Amino acid sequence: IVGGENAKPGQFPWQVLLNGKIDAFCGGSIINEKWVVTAAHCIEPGVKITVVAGEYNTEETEPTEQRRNVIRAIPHHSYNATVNKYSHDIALLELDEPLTLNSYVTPICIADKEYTNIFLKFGSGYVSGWGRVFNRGRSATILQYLKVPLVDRATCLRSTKFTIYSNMFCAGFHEGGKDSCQGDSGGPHVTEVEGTSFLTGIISWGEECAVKGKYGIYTKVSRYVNWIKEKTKLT
Amino acid sequence: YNSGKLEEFVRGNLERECIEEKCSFEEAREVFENTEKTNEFWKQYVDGDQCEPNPCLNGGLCKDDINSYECWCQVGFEGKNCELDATCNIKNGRCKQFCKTGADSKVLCSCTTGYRLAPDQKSCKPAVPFPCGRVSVSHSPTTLTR
Repeated sequence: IVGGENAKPGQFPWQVLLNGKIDAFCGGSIINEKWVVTAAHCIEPGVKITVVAGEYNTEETEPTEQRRNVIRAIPHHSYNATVNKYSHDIALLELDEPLTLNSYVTPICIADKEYTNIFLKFGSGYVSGWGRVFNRGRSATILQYLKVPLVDRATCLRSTKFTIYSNMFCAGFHEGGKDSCQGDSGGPHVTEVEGTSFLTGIISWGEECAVKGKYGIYTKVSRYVNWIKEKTKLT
Repeated sequence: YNSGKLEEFVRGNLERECIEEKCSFEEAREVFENTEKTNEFWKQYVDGDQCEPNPCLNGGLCKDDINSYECWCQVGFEGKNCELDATCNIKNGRCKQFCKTGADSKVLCSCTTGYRLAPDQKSCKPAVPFPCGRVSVSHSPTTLTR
């Protein structure tokens, strides 16, 4: 996260670190004890992924850490056959052994279709993730967070040459300075409405990072929230 | 009453002084101590309880004051006198989480998986030691990040 700030341990009970080929290549968000969520573009064919719940400082072994192994990775049906690789850029990771829910391992709330959009347009949201602190300068050793203002279509559409699909939305500071960068994808974009915090879009992509005229573009969770609902059912 | 023989010199007992005959506010105050609690012991006692013949209908709870009075309406009713019905668009329908109209015209609240609807029919209380979306370190045990 470029231009953000360091998060306090325990401040993000759903923020998950995704280790795989090379590690810390993506983040994720706990939907519930068994299944986490992340962006489809993190699923590299043939690699084994380990979710690192409860992680904080990468240089040290936090006693809260709870690793798991992905046994199934279900990207959204209509993800990318060979077209815009960030459309339904979302996927569900099914951990083998359930995590131990606690102060440091708590799921995020999934609102229905309506309310998710409602909480999105409230204006601001938190984006947390372990990644590049400088636009291609170094990765996040200690979990970082930033508050990013939802950026309207009219402006988004103009800043990018890329067809900003319905499936997504823009968000970021108008001037160059703060934004999510490489090594953040799949992370969360949450909007807290009076204490309780909900998911409003998975953190997907962006042309470079921290440069004016550009905004980070995220996945409109509102679109697949229901898919998530049916996909993670326990009973 | 303050009329016997050295009855100030005794600790006030408002059982005694106040609603025998009728007490003063000071008599009532030194005996109450917390004087929030005196202000309202108060507005009920006399000046014609503006809450006269309960204005707020639809089960509304009228709460009188010195001068004015207001109304607590529980659920499904809006307006200073709970006359108007709560519709899901004016102030979230009074529900703390999700509300939808249905089967008629009045609201109906709900909560996300993990929480349950409180007895007021508008609030959400957990139903799992670890409900979705709550920063746990700050809360535990019963604190807040100041």
